[PDB]
Amino acid sequence: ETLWDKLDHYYRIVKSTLLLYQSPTTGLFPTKTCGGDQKAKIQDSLYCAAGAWALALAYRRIDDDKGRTHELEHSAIKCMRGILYCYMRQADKVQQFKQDPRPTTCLHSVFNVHTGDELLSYEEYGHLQINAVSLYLLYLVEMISSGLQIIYNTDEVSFIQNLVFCVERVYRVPDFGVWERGSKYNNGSTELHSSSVGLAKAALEAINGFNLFGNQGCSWSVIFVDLDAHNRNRQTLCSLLPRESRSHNTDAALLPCISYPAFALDDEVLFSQTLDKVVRKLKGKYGFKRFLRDGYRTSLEDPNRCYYKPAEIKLFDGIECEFPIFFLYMMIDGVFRGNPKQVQEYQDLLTPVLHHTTEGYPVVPKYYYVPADFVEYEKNNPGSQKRFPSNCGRDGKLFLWGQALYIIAKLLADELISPKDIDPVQRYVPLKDQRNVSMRFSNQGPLENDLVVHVALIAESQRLQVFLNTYGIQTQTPQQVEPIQIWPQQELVKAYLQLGINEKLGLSGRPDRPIGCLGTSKIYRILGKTVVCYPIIFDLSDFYMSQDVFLLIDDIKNALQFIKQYWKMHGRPLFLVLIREDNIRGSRFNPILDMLAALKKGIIGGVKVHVDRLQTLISGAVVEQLDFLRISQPDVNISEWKDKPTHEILQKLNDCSCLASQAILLGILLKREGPNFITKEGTVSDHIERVYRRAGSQKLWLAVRYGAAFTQKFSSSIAPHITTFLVHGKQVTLGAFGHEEEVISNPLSPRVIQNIIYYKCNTHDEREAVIQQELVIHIGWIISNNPELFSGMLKIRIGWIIHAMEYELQIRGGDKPALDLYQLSPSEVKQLLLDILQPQQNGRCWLNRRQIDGSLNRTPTGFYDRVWQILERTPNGIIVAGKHLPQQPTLSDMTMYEMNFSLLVEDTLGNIDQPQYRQIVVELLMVVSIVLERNPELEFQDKVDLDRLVKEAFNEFQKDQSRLKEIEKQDDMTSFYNTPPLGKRGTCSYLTKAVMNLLLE
Amino acid sequence: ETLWDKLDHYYRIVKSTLLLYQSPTTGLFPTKTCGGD
Amino acid sequence: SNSGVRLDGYARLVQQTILCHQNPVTGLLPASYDQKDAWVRDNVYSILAVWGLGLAYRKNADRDEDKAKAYELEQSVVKLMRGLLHCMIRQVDKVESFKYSQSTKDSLHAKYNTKTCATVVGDDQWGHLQLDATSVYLLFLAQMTASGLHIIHSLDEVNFIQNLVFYIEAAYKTADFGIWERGDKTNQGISELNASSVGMAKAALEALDELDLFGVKGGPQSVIHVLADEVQHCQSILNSL
Repeated sequence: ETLWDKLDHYYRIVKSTLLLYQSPTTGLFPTKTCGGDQKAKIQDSLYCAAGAWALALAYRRIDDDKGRTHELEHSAIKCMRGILYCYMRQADKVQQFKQDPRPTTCLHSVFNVHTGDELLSYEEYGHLQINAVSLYLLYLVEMISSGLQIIYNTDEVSFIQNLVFCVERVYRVPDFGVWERGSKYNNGSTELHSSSVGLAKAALEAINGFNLFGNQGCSWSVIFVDLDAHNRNRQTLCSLLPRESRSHNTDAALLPCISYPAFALDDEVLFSQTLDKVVRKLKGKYGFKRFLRDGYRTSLEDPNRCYYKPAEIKLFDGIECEFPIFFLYMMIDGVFRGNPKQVQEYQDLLTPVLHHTTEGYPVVPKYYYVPADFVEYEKNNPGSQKRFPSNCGRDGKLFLWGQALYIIAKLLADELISPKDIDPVQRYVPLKDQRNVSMRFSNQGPLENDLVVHVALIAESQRLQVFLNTYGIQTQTPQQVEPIQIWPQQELVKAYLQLGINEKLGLSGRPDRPIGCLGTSKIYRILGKTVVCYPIIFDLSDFYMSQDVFLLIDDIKNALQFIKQYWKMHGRPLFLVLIREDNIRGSRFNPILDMLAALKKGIIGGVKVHVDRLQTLISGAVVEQLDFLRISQPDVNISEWKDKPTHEILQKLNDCSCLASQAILLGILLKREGPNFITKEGTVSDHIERVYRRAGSQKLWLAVRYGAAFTQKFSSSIAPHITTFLVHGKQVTLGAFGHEEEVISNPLSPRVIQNIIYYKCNTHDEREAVIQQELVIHIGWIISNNPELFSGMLKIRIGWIIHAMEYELQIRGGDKPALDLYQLSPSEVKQLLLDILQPQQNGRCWLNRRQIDGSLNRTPTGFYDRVWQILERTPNGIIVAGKHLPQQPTLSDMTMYEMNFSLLVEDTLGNIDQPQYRQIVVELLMVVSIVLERNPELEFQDKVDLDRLVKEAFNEFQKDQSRLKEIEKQDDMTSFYNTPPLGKRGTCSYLTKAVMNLLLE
Repeated sequence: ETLWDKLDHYYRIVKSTLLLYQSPTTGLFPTKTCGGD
Repeated sequence: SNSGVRLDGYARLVQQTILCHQNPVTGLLPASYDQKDAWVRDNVYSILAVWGLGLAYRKNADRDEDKAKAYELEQSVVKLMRGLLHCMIRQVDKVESFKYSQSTKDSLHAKYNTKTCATVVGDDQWGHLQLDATSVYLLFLAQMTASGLHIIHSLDEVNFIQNLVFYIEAAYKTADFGIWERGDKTNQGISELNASSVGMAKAALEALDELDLFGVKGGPQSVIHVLADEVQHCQSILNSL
């Protein structure tokens, strides 16, 4: 039998199964093959089109094809044109979502297939889904690279640009998930999904630097991408790779994100452990279940409640459905990985479960269900009973996605094609080939990091450069580089904003956002003129920490590490450094000399750096091109001077020279009269900015902080820090110690958080805004470079940290009055923050250590499993400080590693006023957990009262001191706090005595 | 031992064996290494 | 654009004027008229037009055709440059002899030949002593290699250039025939010092202070080392006369 017979068999299979139900009006396949359903999905039709394209490519190998490939190619093109037309029908939603990402403005994903219009409201489906758009873009670029023609005019290029800009911000907004249910509770909440972000990373990587018209194109067929978004996407993936979601330990949806459709996880070992875990935990006799405890279209369900009631999911376990389609995906992964043994075993497994038509055509049903007779018997022994086929397994109903994947699996299995043909963009590469790939691996090899970066020395003024030359320092004035130009970062921002404008539809282009160091590290050419920019850390900033040399040295070292670790583009990066004359300012001129001498030496903290003349470096280097533009103490107090008249405050402001008095008088004038008032020097805002800049020049930290609080200006980096804190798994609350606090559980827009923090600031204090900014940026930097330092802490509260550090400073002061924190330079505040955040050692009072640990809300490792296992072996429950935690709901709603149990136990434990009391409690809980797990014979008879135990332990400790040192009964247990938990007579001994006294009775 | 040692050994072998007898006037190696052929 | 028209016209004029007698393989242009000779000074000076034209093309190329034009102009320049270098590197014995003592008999020939780069005259039929030609040659060599063309390939050429530096470093106390090859004012030529040669050599020695011949991808031994006292002596001699 020649190839003609098998190819004709595949043709008749496709005609009888896939192409039979195509809609000629639109070209989109429907979700249901019977009953005249008007609902159509995006994934199914795209998969069918991909299968048809694969079959056409397979049949292309015959010169006498008789036009069969013609029909398949035009069917794929018609499907692509229909889906693009439907996407481009909705234009307002794209623009709205580009500015304010919300479910209301999300692009619709379900629409009537007869006329390409929406048929259902967004209040019943959500409609927010990005994996579909990413997969559509990936398949479209794949088909263009194959040799097909998909786009006609320039407007579609602008639409693709706007879609790329739209999907660049996927790493923050939560998604409803591939299964549309999202959380396992199915209550109406959105959670982050690793599969969507992985698909987005793959699509952004593929779309970079590609001609869209195919064979022909000069300057209007390219796509521009930002490396910063790609870096954030890869960071989010690497952080969230082990667990798909906070509420899902594992899911079956991970396979497509980490197999043929994506091919994104280039780490082998974590790929191996992930595949092993998913296979071990999701394997079934009839296929792969969606996830554990999945109540998805099972026997017990009823069609009257969209959202599941609490504790029903517990009853829903054990009766999960089986989807044999994933056997096909594993077959595909095996056949690309060159492991025939998996091919044979999986084909043998899928052989009996497959069904036949009247003519014997293969059938793959959707899901498998158990009859109502075996509802309880299957629970005792998993898999003894035999399930029953679904409705789409006998006749009249099919699953187009299923037969498409089946036929593509058979086409790959029978060797009629090769892996290269079906993947023309080399998405998958072997371990021996990953040597000189772009945007994935460096030229030095995967397990190597020895990059050399270039630096350019440019001065500002002739006086500064001659002064540096007198000491042997070589630097060049900006007037000697006339062929080259140096421009700030806002020029590139406005240039990028100019791009992506269309008049017929109405598009705002790329939003005005800051450009990262990686983007500015390149060299640009506009209007034929070379433009080079320096990092944002160098420009003038109103804030105060930019005036400290140690801050700049640490920041530039961090930037050098960042450029070293996250650079993969061909060619050495370019770094620009500018020295200012006011920086030397007399005595502080030594550290810059040391830093520049180290820079001239060649190595900066283990990083190799090369320095030479700028024109030499720019010559012989690749320059990025932008051709779009051508085509297109105080003596004044608040209370005493509050009631003074306006003329008196004006004259006092005029005749006073103290900075603090001037600032406070300006504040009184602003709060009483307003910002529009006119004073001796012009407007009130003008005086505020002028005195603020004067204080910044003179470096009065209290004055600059007060002026910055007046200016109501905020740093443009809070959002990355809050997003990274959320993605790590920690919690951050904004507020003041002893006052109201706001908890943030999901990412929010900058406007809302700014309004909340400014309202709190107006309520309580004056300089806490800038202090919180400084602490949050320092916390972000210390957690970014030293993540292990924050082990054990989950809720990061700025007020408790500032109180703890103030207490530590007061302790250090001793007899000397405690130094005010508002007058401290950034150097000592970062030093003291690192000191208090240290793991801490002995020598100091244990009460202070317990105070610091409790203020940080530190928890011991493995505490959460310990309290859960206590609860499993606590028939009644635990009451702490008036809070009740019944065992039935927590055992019937949650599981071992679920984070909701963590938040509930933390909420229960957070009512303790004294944090030292809290750490006494947590130590007692650790002790009781240990002593219980070491002996299973002894069990509790009723609920334990931790207050009772701690009080009797205090009584025993008091009796011990009374007998030993002859100390009378003293109120408060600070003496118990001072005693270390371990030693000759530690707190652990008293707690254990508590445990035995409670168990024995 | 890193690649530097092996590559330096190859460099010294080449310098002592191959490039030693190169003729700078033409860049062409001779057929004999002795006797001034 | 107008600039394109002007550059095309200038290229046409240069092609019709000087490039028509480029004499490939050797790369030495004839020294005008029906003389069948190649004077080093004229060959060095006749490349500045092509050089400036190519640099004008390079910055505004942005197209395959203009990229190719700049490429071919630079390759013609390096051809002519290597053609000059070969004739001297063929004559290391004379420079070695001149390195000790000063005499006209042990001096480089001033008029090199056409194809096969041979000698045309003996040592008693012409004035074979012109420090200005070698100095200005090395000056343009330094300027071109600072621009970014690779001219030097083998490391032995570095040693030859270092030897030539010592060959020309004694120009402040060595009498020469002169730029006009006519000796002093009257004939029956007697060697006599002139300010032009010393002034030409001072900048040539200054240019090669640290300028490496291997570009940005050089090594530990890629820079020509020069002293400083000879430059001051040349400056003093020039100022005096």
